[PDB]
Amino acid sequence: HVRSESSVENFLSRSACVYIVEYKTRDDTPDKMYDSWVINTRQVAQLRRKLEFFTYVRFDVEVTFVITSVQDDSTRQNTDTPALTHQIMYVPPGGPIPQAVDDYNWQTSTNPSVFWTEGNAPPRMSIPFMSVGNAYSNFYDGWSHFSQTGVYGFNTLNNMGKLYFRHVNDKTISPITSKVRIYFKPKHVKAWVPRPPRLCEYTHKDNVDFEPKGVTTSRTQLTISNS
Amino acid sequence: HVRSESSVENFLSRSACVYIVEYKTRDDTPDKMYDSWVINTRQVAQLRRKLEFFTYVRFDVEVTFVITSVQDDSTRQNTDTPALTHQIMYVPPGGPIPQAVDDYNWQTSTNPSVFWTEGNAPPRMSIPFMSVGNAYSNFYDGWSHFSQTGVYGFNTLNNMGKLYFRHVNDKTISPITSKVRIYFKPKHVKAWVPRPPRLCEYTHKDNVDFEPKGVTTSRTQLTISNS
Amino acid sequence: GLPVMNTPGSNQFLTSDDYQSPTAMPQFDVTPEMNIPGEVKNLMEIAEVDSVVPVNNVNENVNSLEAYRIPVHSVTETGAQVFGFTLQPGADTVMERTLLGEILNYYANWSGSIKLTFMYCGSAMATGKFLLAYSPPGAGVPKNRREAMLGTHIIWDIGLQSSCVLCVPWISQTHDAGFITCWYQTSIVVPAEVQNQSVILCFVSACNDFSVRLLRDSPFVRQT
Amino acid sequence: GLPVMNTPGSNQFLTSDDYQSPTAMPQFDVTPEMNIPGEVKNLMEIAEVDSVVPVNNVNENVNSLEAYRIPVHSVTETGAQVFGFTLQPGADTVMERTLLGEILNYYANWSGSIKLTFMYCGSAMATGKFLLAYSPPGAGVPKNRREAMLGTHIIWDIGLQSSCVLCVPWISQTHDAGFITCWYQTSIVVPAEVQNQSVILCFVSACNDFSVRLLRDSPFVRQT
Repeated sequence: HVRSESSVENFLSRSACVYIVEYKTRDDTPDKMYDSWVINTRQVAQLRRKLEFFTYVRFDVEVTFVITSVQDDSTRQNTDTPALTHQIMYVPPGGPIPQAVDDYNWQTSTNPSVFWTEGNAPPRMSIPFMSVGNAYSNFYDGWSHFSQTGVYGFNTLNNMGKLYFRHVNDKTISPITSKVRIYFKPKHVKAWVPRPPRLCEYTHKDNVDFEPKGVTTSRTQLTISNS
Repeated sequence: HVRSESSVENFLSRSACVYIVEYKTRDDTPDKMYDSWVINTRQVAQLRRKLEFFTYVRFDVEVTFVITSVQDDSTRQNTDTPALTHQIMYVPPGGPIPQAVDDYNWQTSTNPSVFWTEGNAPPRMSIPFMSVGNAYSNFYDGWSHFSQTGVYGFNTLNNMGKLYFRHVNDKTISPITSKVRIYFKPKHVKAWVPRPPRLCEYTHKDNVDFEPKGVTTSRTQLTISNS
Repeated sequence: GLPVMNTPGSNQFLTSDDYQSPTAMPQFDVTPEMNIPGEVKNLMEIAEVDSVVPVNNVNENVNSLEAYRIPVHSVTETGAQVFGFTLQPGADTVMERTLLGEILNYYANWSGSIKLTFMYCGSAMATGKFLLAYSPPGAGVPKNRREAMLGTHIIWDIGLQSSCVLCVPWISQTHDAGFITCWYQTSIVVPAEVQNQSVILCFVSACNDFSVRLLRDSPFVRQT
Repeated sequence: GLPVMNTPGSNQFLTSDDYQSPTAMPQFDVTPEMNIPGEVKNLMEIAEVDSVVPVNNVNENVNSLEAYRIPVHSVTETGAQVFGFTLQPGADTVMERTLLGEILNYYANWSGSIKLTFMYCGSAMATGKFLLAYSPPGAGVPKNRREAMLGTHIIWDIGLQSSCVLCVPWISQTHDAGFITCWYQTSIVVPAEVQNQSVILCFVSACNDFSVRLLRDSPFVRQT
């Protein structure tokens, strides 16, 4: 008789790896030296269901990045590379977008960045509630702009931003790939108008579409008997 | 209805990479073992425009140096080099200037330095308002000394200093190049006599000169119609 | 400066941190909270809602709406059994995908009470009696109307009460849990020009004394 | 000494730090602040300044001073249209490079009001009437003087008011936003020995209820 762990915040405010970001430090294809992530809550199926218990949600965000590096094999594993610096730039809704590792949009002012050297504690940056409306929508029964044009159930209004990742240093002499892991912990959660859990599996991350599943697991009889 | 992010300090007091400084630890050309930077606010075009919203500015300075090292390839990547120490010496307006890595001006007293060993948190040193006059000038309509001699629009008075970089250790046995990144965050900003933004692009970092651009993007008509 | 000693546990990312953090976006104006109706501050508000139970989950009836309808009609015997299911909210396949079973699959420990509700959806002219027996845990399933009668039972008259509510006492999975059987007592007496076949539907929700102790992952979401 | 445990997030350079820092130059005398006139403590003082709008940005007129002059003269019809532009301060190419558009391109969210001002720069002998219609967002552009008349309009008489001010209500891009059209009502009546061709110029500034929420990089500076 406690009911302190059935709270909304003791149910949703837990960290979870949501995406893995792979990028290198020396290539020839000029887009494998960086990677990005458009921030949403629809990639981990667990957290997607736990947020689809409710229609409107409203939370802060605390992201912790776990950054690890492993060198690719070559002729020249015998090297002395100094410690690597990574950049994690945040693009708010309405910000410019880089198109290479040497693009000017890595240098712009109103895109907050974090510079981390190898060996330290993992980085961390908080992201506030940055919607125009009062709460995010998990569900949206309508069109975004000019109905019967545009995708059904979009809700332009609830975008949170996106991240970009590159190695700050120059091109090294051996290829070293770095994979980061993103721990997305929502904070100060308030939820409204609850709704039943999903029964069917998921098919895409941008719509509610499904194949019809059953209702439960079927029995053999209707009346029970002894062992 | 907040207007707390249209403040001058919430618009200008943000960190930005302004310059990359490359230097080695073993060469034959005796000037590629160090590098410098004359401190101004006219290299990032974003920050140059955001400070050319105003004519006079007055700020403290907080510089954070992100230092990374990568070894150059050779026959001898198999080595055990101990951890490197870097020197970041600051020359105030009116100070001596080194001319090599072994020059005496790395050892002088009234040039404050910072010694950083590989692996730690990045260094940081604050730089106060060090002009003779009351505020820096982004714009200066005149000559510095003895008009029609000397460059138009110079303003000798607003120099802030310069930095110098070298590896404190002796010459190693394998070449190791180190690139530092300079995060220039102005503090306690006060601005006066505002002025319109720049329309044209920049051509040099020492004058206001330009090519005449348009005024806006041209339309096809003058009266609007329906879709 | 001040002398400071680093204790062990430094420079690690424990996943259940509670420390402060710097903000990526200071000098930002968060839009204020508007009064939206229907605020949830506790998940055990959600499980206090009655919901239909698929008791008739005999095979090939699950993929339909017949999975909820419990058939009852006129019987030439009198001590037969209408329905029955094991009383395990979350382990049993009957109230597995029920909303209460869905709140209770996110926890390894749970305890409390449980309400059942039985509604008769026949005509207004029919009448009859049922025997809703409750076999406590440890006790077996009765095979007779008479063996179920000497236990804990309730006689529910159709002709004067269209819904009987049966608040089952203490049930737990880590604080065989019981059975709920339904026996005929009399046949369903019907006048002329009134159809014989009829339907019972179930409902279930928790009481206000329901607790849970340890969160986990749900056994129903499978990763692609 | 004192027992101290290192939390995660140590030894990193988060770019939006707020910590203290040691000074490179202590024992230094900073020259004191002098009273310089024209101090800015808020960027939304700057955008409360009226500025000329290049409404006549028909092609090849942009590279001149004709880009601001809106031509108006004597018309043999009476329900024609003088000018018109979409009401989007920052997205539209009309008030794109306007000072208010320049303060508003440094932010991803902005909301508030907007003032328009229309000044007639003809002779002191001319007279006439215009119809400054405001199509609200969602509503289309009218094609008639009469369709614009049943909407929200204002009749602005030249001969007794050389400047009309039109404070447009609530406009936002994340708190089709509207249209401002100008229709002839009467022709411009002119005496002898007074020239027929004349000019209107626009002005725009915000009101005191204007907010912004999230800073970004401007889309107009491109790196060399």
